Amino acid sequence: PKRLCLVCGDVASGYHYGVASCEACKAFFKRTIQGSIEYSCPASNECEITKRRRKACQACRFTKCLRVGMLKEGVRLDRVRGGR
Amino acid sequence: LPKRLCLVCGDVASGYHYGVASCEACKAFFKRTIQGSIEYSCPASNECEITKRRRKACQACRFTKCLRVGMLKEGVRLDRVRGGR
Amino acid sequence: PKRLCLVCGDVASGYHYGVASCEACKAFFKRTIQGSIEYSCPASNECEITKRRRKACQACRFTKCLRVGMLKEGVRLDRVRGGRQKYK
DNA sequence: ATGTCAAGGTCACCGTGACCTTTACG
DNA sequence: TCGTAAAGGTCACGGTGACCTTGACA
Ligand SMILES: [Zn+2]
Ligand SMILES: [Zn+2]
Ligand SMILES: [Zn+2]
Ligand SMILES: [Zn+2]
Ligand SMILES: [Zn+2]
Ligand SMILES: [Zn+2]
Repeated sequence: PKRLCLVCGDVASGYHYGVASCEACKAFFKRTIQGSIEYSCPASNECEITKRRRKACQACRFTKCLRVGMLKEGVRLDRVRGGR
Repeated sequence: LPKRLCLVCGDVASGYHYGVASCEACKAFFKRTIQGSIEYSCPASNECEITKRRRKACQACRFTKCLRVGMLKEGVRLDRVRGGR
Repeated sequence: PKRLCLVCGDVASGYHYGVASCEACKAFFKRTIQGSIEYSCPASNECEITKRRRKACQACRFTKCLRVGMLKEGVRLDRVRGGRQKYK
């Protein structure tokens, strides 16, 4: 039974920032935390976040990232790659 | 004294594009959509706020608001001819 | 010596659709393939395509795109965003 | 000539996401 | 040493919107 991304249901590439995540959501989470980006939902904060959509609601995708367990502490301030 | 506003997002309208008081941003979005027969889907309940800030957020609701407000798909030329009118 | 666009000679922004291309030619190629746009040359199919004249002849600019090596397979029909595309 | 208007085209800029690079660790 | 997981980085795709070109008309 293969591991799926807890954020968009796409095939997870590993355990990024604490959760079973895919490359797309991993990069989205990294970009948001790195740039302290703030998003706003145009609807009622419950948009469907799935890989079937070419584009997702950024606000709901980032909120789903936190809801599913992605830790902002996993995104490095010192921009260093590799290591645990 | 106030400027005419875009019926789709409330940005300052640049003229009457495809039948309605529209801005350059919505005019191009409508043109691109019709020209490319682009199909969008709403992640929420088809009632996203389409403002100058939020217009990029939901393409499906923005295109539906275009049609709701009166933009005519017949205004997007199939022969792609500039000028005239 | 920054890389030049093989289509108009403007400063290339990267490798768009296989060739060292600028943003202007990348968008022109994308628009054309996406819409299956067919152009006609008003002069004699040999207009000079440069940074200052690229907008003059669409027919010659598109033909130069193909001549220099731009791949129509690089333009996504499904309009999927980002990532890396496959070629053959 | 020049101004208006509204059509299509152009292109600088930016987010994205597959894949690439770099690690520490077992 | 070596395979592997997981951090950040790369960069070429697509979408957007300000502004440009055009052509009828006054
Ligand atoms: Zn995902
Ligand atoms: Zn949302
Ligand atoms: Zn608008
Ligand atoms: Zn919507
Ligand atoms: Zn060019
Ligand atoms: Zn020509």
